[PDB]
Amino acid sequence: TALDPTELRSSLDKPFGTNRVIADDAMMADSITPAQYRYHHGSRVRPVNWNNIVDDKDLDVWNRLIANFWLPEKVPLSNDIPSWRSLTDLERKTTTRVFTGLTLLDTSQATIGELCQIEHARTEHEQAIYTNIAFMQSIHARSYSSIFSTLCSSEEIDEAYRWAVGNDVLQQRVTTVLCEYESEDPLKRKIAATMLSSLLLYAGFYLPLYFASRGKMMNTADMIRLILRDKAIHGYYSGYKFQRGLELRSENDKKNLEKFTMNLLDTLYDLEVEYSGQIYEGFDFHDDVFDFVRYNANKALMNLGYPAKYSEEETHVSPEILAALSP
Amino acid sequence: PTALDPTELRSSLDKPFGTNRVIADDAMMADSITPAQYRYHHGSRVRPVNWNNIVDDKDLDVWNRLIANFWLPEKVPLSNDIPSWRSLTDLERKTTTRVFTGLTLLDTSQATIGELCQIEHARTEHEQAIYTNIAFMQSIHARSYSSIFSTLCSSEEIDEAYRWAVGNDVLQQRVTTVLCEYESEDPLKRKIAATMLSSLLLYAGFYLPLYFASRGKMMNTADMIRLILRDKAIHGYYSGYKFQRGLELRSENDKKNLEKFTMNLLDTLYDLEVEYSGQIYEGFDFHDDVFDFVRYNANKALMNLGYPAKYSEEETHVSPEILAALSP
Repeated sequence: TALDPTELRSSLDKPFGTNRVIADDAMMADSITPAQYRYHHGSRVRPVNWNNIVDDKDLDVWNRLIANFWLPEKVPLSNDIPSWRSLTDLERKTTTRVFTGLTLLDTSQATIGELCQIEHARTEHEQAIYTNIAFMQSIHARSYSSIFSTLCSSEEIDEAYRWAVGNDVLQQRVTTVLCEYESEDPLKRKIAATMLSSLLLYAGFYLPLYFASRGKMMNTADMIRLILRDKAIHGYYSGYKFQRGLELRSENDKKNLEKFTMNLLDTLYDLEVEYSGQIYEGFDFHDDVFDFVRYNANKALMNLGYPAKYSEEETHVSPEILAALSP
Repeated sequence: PTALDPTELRSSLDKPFGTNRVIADDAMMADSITPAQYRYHHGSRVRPVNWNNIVDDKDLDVWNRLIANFWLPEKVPLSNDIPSWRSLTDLERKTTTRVFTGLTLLDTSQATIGELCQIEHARTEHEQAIYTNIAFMQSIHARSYSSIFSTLCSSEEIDEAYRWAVGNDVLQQRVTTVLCEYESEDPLKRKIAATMLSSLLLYAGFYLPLYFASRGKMMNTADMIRLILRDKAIHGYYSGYKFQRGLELRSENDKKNLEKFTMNLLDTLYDLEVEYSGQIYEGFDFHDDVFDFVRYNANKALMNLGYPAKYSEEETHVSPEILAALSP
């Protein structure tokens, strides 16, 4: 039926009774998580039970992500102020723009991208993990503003955010991902999330890693490595859960999901060349940036269980950038 | 399941953005949107969160306080309550495990959908980030009841309590009543429900560990409960604050609808609390004090939404021992 705006939406459903029983095995098996309720009105909803782990990997990932909790306030970013001032004008402008673009991807993952993975999650503990990951992705996004607050003028921050809104290719990149989060196929959401965490930010992460390899912006680099410590697990876990859902799908669906994955990757790679090629046009490390992009694209594919797409020659990251990845 | 070929990107259905790069003028910035709003505004430009452009100072204050209050159940020495737990009666232990499993169900719901559905129609981008912290901390709350069970309970006791919760019709009616409102397209109905969850629905359960602490029992568990209460008091205040920020931009028609809806939801949830917690606490002499405490917190939920109190001082007189237990 229809509903008056003052009435409760649950009045459209059959009420549960007032019976109390100790649920038997069938009643427990038919119970569902709260995020599934909207598809199954009248089903019984089950609280999370951390003393009944279904996949031991979930407990390990939960414990590790929580133990890695950090805040940008704990990094002495203000000790980068002399280094920041020693950069060129172009270096400072490029940093603010790159980091504002990274903010846009992490904002997207925090506020919808990671959350849209909950309703079709394989386990209730995995659902709780996505709530931690989304909060930490809000921390990642917030931390780029922490950098700007320490180093930048209001005018610099203002122009960088206007540049981001006004950058058509950046808009194409983020909206490409956001559309897949709406997919009716839960595994396409997981593929997109794995791409965000294991690929889409790395052309940007190249810049602070480059600064660190040159001895600059050293404290900022520590924070970037805290972000990377999170994202490496985020992307591994997204891809692991994709593979656990994939093994239950039909052969035809597996073929289509692999084709879709390569279509998504190829589209996002071409967009990265367009976007970061233009951003880095006044820098002589163009070729190394895309070796590094392809290097991380292979990791994203491996996280999904697919073979590497790019060759050793196409993924040869300079040894100074790889050294800057570790503390 | 749509008719788009499964290998195609869903963005292929939309006109792509161009290849222009401009410094967005004020009109372009005003029309930009948060990522969570993109779903029903395809083609709009999406904007990254700017913590150096705070729209509502209250958002920065709430964010900073909630993050400062981060805690984990592993830091509470719950195992020091094992002697106190074993000094209780079997009925007290069974009642506690069941009550906490019912609290787990409400926090599980809020963590995994209830708080997260507040993001898409949030007033500010910083508020959206705050909801991600709140949802995570609600997962911590739900997790923390399992931490209690792992410390105090046998495998059989935990298993039976989860079966009790799934099989408790009234508990199911309570949770699904809230879950249904989170499906409304009216963001303020979502906000009212979240305010009720954080400021009312768990308090008949919280009464029990406060009662034990007032009798000198389960003292370390009480500390953890106070950590949970320290979060929920802000969660409920903030949900109600944001409701009022949205409410003041609504028509007189919608204001009248939302006030009646609020009282309908409260009245329904209250009656269900009487049925649910009245049955659970039937064997205890504090039964009537529980509902003074329920009505006391119902008044706080209403006050958080900006509405007048419903219950009188005589209907909300919580015993001084329970109120003292709320403090360290």
